[PDB]
Amino acid sequence: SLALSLTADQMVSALLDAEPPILYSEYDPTRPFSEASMMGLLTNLADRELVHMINWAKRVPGFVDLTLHDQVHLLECAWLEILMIGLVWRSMEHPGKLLFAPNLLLDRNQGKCVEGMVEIFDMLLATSSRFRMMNLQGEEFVCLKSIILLNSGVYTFSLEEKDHIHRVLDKITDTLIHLMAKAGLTLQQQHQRLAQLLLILSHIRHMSNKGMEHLYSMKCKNVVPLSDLLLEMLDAH
Amino acid sequence: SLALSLTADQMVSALLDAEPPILYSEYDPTRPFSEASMMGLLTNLADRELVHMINWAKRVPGFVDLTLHDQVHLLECAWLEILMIGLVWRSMEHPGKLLFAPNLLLDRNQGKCVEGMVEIFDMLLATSSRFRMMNLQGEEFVCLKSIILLNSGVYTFKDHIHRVLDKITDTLIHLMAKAGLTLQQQHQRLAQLLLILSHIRHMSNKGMEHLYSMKCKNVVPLSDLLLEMLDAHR
Amino acid sequence: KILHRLLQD
Amino acid sequence: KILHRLLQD
Ligand SMILES: Oc1ccc(C(c2cccc(O)c2)=C2[C@H]3CCC[C@@H]2CCC3)cc1
Ligand SMILES: Oc1ccc(C(c2cccc(O)c2)=C2[C@H]3CCC[C@@H]2CCC3)cc1
Repeated sequence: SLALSLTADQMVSALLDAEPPILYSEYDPTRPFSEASMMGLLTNLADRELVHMINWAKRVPGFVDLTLHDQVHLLECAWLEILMIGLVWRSMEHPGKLLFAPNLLLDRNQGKCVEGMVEIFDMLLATSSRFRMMNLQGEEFVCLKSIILLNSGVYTFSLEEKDHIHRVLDKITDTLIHLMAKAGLTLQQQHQRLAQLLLILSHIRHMSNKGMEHLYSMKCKNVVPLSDLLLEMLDAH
Repeated sequence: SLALSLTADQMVSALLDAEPPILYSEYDPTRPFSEASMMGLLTNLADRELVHMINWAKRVPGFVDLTLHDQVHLLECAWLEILMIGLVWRSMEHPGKLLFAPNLLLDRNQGKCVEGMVEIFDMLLATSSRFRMMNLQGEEFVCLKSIILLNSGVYTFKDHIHRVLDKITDTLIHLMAKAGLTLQQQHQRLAQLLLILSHIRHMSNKGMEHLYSMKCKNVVPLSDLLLEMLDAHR
Repeated sequence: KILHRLLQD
Repeated sequence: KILHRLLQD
């Protein structure tokens, strides 16, 4: 492989260059609110983000080597997690707001629209506030996001492929530690922060499962229609 | 508090002594099992385990310092995770099998008697096989379980809880240093252990929906305690 | 709730 | 299989 032959600094650069762009929505601040329309916007946005995520996953070291079937499974399991941690990261500098798009900020109050969505908003807001108090760095973010991609579906796999995935996961771990060592953190502070970061992934999994149930609810409901791609990602769960 | 004033050796001993006992299931009805039969044994077992878990939680350093409300919220969020990681740990030296009780060892094939339960079994068996290849030690296990207790509900509210979580992190690293693992091997294994917690969370939510589905069907009557713990996830 | 009673005893 | 397509550029 080529992932294990990478230094920590090179690992960061590869992930940092592979970052997807921040997409805009078709939001109109003349149009007031709703709940069919908001979900319509969020569905349109998430569907376009998925296309970039899929091509982003290709540029994640190690993901290329995996079987097509393995790649499909990993994305099917973690796609909402990756969307959320991206959303949370974009919203760090906007307390009480969830920057879905530069032209779509939204509020906890606007989460009351759509039954059950307000609870998920609070959890996303709490995650963003956590990232803010930890002063999460961009280099640490791209590490965590790539960890989610490889780890979320690794426990649902003749195959020495799971061993190669854990090897890459160990490399990303070394990369995270390398970064914290640069920031002047003590050896004790490196362990604590590493733990703090990975424990957040447990809550991101929780939000994803909650969000997955919410999306399945609006699917069996007569409105709003989901994209053909989202329905495939949703049926995977 | 008193948790922060503990050495990692004292922290281990405190958690190791706090361990709940391994309870037995009812010796009747005995296999083979049906849907109503198996869930009846599991509900009864889990309900009695809950009582011991609550007492175990009080013995967890730092958990006492929290308000009663916070103690309620933490247990409500993580109770199924704690049962699961307990189940997985007991089933470690029983590959392909799940040890709910010393007199209740279940196969994958037995999980099919309940609609949608066999998928949770596989995830549990995979976690057990994962613990086995890592050779998870008991001292590491009691650390992981307390972490689940304090972490799983800390974002649905707390500087104290994070300080204790750091202390357990310091404890986990200490244990690995004793085993002769290098510094690089210490961070790596720490990451591996905590990443499994993400899958445990996933299993719990999958299991939570399963129990809620059983509740709706009205067939096998959940205990009033279980109903309260279940309603907390709604 | 029952959970409180078991936490106080 | 839309996901399978996009993975195959
Ligand atoms: O960057 C994004 C973009 C969109 C989301 C979506 C989403 C995802 C798919 C369809 C949809 O309508 C909404 C959601 C977020 C998080 C929970 C799932 C849903 C509904 C509430 C907000 C999350 C992150
Ligand atoms: O140690 C234990 C004991 C019981 C469980 C229970 C359980 C939990 C509550 C009520 C119930 O009937 C079953 C469950 C496990 C895990 C998922 C929920 C259910 C059903 C399948 C097995 C898990 C671990």
